[PDB]
Amino acid sequence: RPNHTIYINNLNEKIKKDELKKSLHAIFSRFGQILDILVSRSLKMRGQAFVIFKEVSSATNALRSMQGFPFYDKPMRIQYAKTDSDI
RNA sequence: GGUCACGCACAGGGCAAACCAUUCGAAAGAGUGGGACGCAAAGCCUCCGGCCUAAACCAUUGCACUCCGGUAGGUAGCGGGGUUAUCGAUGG
Ligand SMILES: [Mg+2]
Repeated sequence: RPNHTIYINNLNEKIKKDELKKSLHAIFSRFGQILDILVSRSLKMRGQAFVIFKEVSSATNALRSMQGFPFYDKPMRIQYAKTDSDI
């Protein structure tokens, strides 16, 4: 189950990539070092984001702490990524 | 001479990238003026394949790391194709 990456669901689709990545970084940087934040705004990737943590514990902390956080109108749904493939 | 090609020329010459100023545009970018990287169609057309932007509208609750909805705008100086044009090596 636990992954270096957390997967954020239910994000506001009307926010630009630039500002969304910027915000997501402000939200999640306080839980630990982030390797990258993946945001695409393609049909398949809309309203979703991948935050990749240096450490699994700091990924687990973010998920536990920030479930359903009011974020640009919508409550963030967070799960672990199903796979990692950061390599 | 005309036509379909072709570009090693010759003649007239033509266009104008980046960057800047300014205007329109949510943006990509486009218009105009200055400016030349280059260009034998770098004249013009978005029918086809790409690439870029993606605000609004419609749709989508979606697990990616190759990129990808519709729609709309852009690129004709990314390519194809269409159509029009100067000269004529001896040039085919
Ligand atoms: Mg950081």
